[PDB]
Amino acid sequence: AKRGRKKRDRKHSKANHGKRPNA
Amino acid sequence: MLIPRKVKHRKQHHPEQRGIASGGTSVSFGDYGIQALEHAYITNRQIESARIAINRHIKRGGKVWINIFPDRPLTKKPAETRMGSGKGSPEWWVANVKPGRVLFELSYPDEKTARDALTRAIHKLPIKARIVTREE
Amino acid sequence: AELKITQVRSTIGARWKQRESLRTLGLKKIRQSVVREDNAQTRGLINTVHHLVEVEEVG
Amino acid sequence: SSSRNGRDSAAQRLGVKRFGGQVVKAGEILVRQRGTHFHPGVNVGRGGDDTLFALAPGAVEFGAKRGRKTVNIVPVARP
Amino acid sequence: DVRPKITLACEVCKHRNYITKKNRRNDPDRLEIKKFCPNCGTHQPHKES
RNA sequence: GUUACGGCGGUCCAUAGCGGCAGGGAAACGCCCGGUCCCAUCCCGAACCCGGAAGCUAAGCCUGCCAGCGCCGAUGAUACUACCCAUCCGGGUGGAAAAGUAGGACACCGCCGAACAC
RNA sequence: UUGCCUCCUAAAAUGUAACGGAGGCGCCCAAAGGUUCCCUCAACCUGGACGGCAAUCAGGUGUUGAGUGUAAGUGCACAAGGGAGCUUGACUGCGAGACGGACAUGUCGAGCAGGGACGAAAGUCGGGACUAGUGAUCCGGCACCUCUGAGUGGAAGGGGUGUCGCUCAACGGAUAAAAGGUACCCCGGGGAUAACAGGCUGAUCUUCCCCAAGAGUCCAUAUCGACGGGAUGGUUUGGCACCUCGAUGUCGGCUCGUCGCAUCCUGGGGCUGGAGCAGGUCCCAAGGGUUGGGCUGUUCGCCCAUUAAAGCGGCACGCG
RNA sequence: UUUCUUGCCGGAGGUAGAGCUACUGGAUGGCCGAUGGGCCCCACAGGGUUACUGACGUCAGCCAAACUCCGAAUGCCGGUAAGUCCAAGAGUGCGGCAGUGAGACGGCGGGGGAUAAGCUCCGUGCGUCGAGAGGGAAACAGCCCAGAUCGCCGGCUAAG
Repeated sequence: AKRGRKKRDRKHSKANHGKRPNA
Repeated sequence: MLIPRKVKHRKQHHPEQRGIASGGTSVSFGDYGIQALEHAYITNRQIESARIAINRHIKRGGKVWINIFPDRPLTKKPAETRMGSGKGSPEWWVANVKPGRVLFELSYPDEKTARDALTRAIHKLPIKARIVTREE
Repeated sequence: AELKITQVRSTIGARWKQRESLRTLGLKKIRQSVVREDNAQTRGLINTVHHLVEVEEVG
Repeated sequence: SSSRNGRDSAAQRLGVKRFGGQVVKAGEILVRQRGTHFHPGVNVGRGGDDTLFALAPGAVEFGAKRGRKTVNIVPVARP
Repeated sequence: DVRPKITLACEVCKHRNYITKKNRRNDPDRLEIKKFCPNCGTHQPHKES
């Protein structure tokens, strides 16, 4: 759970603009 | 419980949880009401729990209205079954609730008791909900 | 009037209509500028690619 | 445990084929439809399968008569 | 069966000119009907074969 | 040229309809009487024909007025939305929906025929 | 399940997938086709012996309702719906133009022959209200033909036209003709695809709150807590099929560990629902320890004798 | 220039939104007032009597994907002006010689799933990766900026 949560939430960065591959 | 006598189509697409409620957003029957603030598929079991909570808090007097009706069937496929092989059978009866929709209404002489009963109902509900009043 | 339209952003990630509006304006690279008439056609092109260009009124 | 559904006919590609203002030739199919959603107007015939076709050359126009949508052909002035 | 593909042939040119369905139960007897014989160049009575 | 007189025809076919109140017969539109005459009843001269003016505008017809029912119905706003901006929210530019009240409306023109005075 | 038709999904052109949601099919009609003409009640009253939810019926309006070969869009008192006549548009045989849709499919203007209706009146109306009601080619028939006729005076021995024969229903139809077993298996490949493990998810599972209804001899919260609600964790069963099928060895036991705390001693709070005590329930603070046997494949368990206790899990269900 | 972009013009839609007394399936009230059961007056004429099962109807109120009295925005089909001007390396037709017919994720609109999956299946003149280096996202195909012809002891910036 933690791994997916972190990988997903790191899209909430100014560089990514709320989007990342594979969420 | 609340279950439709019948539905024209028993396997329906999920109600679209979008936009604020366009109708039923004001207390039209009672003096106080519970206004939803988030989208949720409020099930007939949740409606039953909320109305029983309100009725048991107001005890003897008072009148309760349940504006939403759970007439939308959410289906569930049998447990431990793979994806495919058709759509599941109807499992839950839900009312598509949107923000601003008044779900329950209450008339009761005592304002504190009415608000406490509506608070009971809100705690039973799966969404953020506030106590609105007819007096605008 | 006259509009000086300078492409500030890139066509990478831009839609087909936006890229075609840019080339219709005459903009092929970032920071390229074109002086055009402030007519309805120019305003429509600017509206389509507004996020990709900066527009100034030529004195 | 299976689904009783899964069948469907071919899409019949109905609808308007020549819209308002389009210049058409005589005998050109204007509307593929089931029934008279549009009715044959002026210089427009109705096919056996409800296909509205132009009877004369001209430009397609859509009108309303007795509250019924109709497809007409307006003659085009010779150049 | 039921609705056989009967063949209508003319009486004069005796040409099997048409083929059409007919419910044998409702119309058991040979279907005599006026049709066009191209050989004769005119409408002639045709009956089932 | 005119009439509450006529038919024929008129619209993205109700702003025209429904209903209520009031009015008209010189000629038209009607109403109407008996089956010698074409014609018709899945039976019936009720619908279609014959002779009509002894009699009538009751109804249809049309005229005026009622916004009651229906109909139309803005501007504004909202919903929604194309594009754009925006880390989760949301916002900008453009477009933009029924109800209602404000409201509109008891419809809107040409051909020809009759009498009127010329 | 497989082909065709209708709808929704389908995101207001068209088209659009899923073992998505619903149904139909694949017939039927010689009078349910053509033409010409005409129509006219869905429901209250008065009633109409019997004959009320119904008669043969009569009126009014219900304003276009209503109902109407077979599911959507249409067709209405401009009737595609309901009756009637014709005698066979039962309009068939030769069919520029255009077209809509890969082949296949589908639309019709219009010209000619012959007719059918309507006729005075016009000269007007190409199967069914429309989309399903079907099967290519091959190969064979069967009728007709101004074709051919293997030297022909010549004929017999093939073609053209229109028609027939497939639940070829796996419905673009591999043969005219065909079911299985393989753990005795083999080979070519695949992590394109399953079993283990890993990964994502967390329905299930596991551990955790409330307006607390109620139970707890008196009392919601000492202990609990229904009806509902919200999450944690990733130890179960799953879902997915993302690494691995030119190999990532499985369960259990042994050996050796290491880590987490979701506590089986050491410290506390409440209950003192111990008024009190010996005891015990509940909730907050990993250093060590946490037995030996029997029956268990036994992952589980139960049992015997102890123990301060005989913890729960992760580590490829740690460790070949 | 038939392609494409923009403006304008003509056009058919039934989606988003709603609206439902506008249809097909629903919702708290009382109402002239249906079987009226029930008191019965004591008619088996005929009639109030309805504490309760509550007809049609009616009152503000609510939903739908296979509902629609309505109904956008976009998209699409045409016409017209231009713009793109050493043309897009455009569209079309005919011959090239193909490979491709395993896609991935992200944003939006959806189906299946539990409105879980880095799930699955669609749509998207949507993007990117595939086939894309460079900068930012610590690392990090698909996110953001930006499309690398080659050099430079140059300058300005993008996202950060």
